[PDB]
Amino acid sequence: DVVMTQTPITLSVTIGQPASISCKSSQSLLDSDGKTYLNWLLQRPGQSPKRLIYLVSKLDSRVPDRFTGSGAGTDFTLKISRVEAEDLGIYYCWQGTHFPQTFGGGTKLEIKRADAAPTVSIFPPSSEQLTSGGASVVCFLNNFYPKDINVKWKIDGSERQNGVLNSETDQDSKDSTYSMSSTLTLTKDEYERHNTYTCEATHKTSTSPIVKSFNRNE
Amino acid sequence: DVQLRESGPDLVTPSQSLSLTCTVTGYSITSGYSWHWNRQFPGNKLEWMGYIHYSGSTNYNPSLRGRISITRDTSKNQFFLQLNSVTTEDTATYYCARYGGYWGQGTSVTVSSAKTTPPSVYPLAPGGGATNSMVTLGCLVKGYFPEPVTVTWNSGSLSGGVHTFPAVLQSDLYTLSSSVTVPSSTWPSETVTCNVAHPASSTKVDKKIVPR
Repeated sequence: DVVMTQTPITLSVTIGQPASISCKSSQSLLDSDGKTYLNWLLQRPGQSPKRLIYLVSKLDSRVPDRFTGSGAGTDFTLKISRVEAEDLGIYYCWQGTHFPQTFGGGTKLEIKRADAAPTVSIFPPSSEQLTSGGASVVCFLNNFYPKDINVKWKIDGSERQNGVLNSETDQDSKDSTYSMSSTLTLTKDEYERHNTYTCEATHKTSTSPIVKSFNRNE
Repeated sequence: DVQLRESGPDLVTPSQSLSLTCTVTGYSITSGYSWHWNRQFPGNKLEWMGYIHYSGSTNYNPSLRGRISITRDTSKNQFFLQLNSVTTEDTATYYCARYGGYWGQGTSVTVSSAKTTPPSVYPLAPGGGATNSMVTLGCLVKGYFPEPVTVTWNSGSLSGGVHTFPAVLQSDLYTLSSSVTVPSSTWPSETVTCNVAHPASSTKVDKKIVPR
């Protein structure tokens, strides 16, 4: 079926300055009637999708003129003359020419800022949890930028992938940093079999990983 | 005014059928356009499911086999989604919509065998070697269902440096932790309590963060 591919995946923008998104269809979107059925949408965080542009260049009845639809065939571009506060979120391109309808994967819009390293904090399991025979080793990688970051778990210096669960937050509305949790989950019997537990954070601020660990016997 | 409203159970059992209802107002479904159902998955990705034309005619996305029917009720100006043989895959936010850029608010349906389950709340405190003024504490909220929960610190009085990570699934139950960062002149020099709330089970647990 017809595929909608959007570039970039994440666009870093600054309020007031312009911005430009791309969308790419695996087939020509020109229908037999002569019209090209390509829409654009904006999904603000917390609410539904919202139509911006309906036939490649036509602006929706309720949208300000700072949005501009261009293109034809397979290549289309949404362009913003000045990014304002209310434009932040995901942008989806959509084709209605071919059955079935298909949306693009979305382009997230996020505020730009100077890079910032993560403040890595590792946590041993609580004794309360250990009474129930569980052992979760939590690791916060707090307040960093940009989004992309790498965690590595080690146990007695040996790498661990099984039983790790992760979770990135959205961008902060105040300092524009991201944060991410990493959670090795173990049973008490498993946990007591080893001493060292290490959380290792690799980010584009440094080639050196930020290491944080602890030993059960202290 | 073209206005659409979704309505129906937000939780269905994996074997059963997911049935919803779109109550459209300020426009007649019989005189009009195509009337669609769309869903959005966790990944943010949107899938078109199907529609019913004002004539009563239908089309469905082949991705949903023949396990979807979109019926109608012209007497109350409504169209209905019915999705059968549901799974984890079918967990999404479901939207009803009309062809000219009209979307409903959308309801989040989850698909799960899980019973209502209150969270266990565990303290997150360091072990040895805090650097400077600031130190980060937390609260692990493990093994709860369904969503959501609400985490606060000192009954909300701590806002400054507070994250709550999005929930994640872990053997049919949700887990998240909330981080807080404060100067060490304030901890353990005075109380840092986390307050977790899980409305679905009327839970309200505080957990004081003790060192060591």
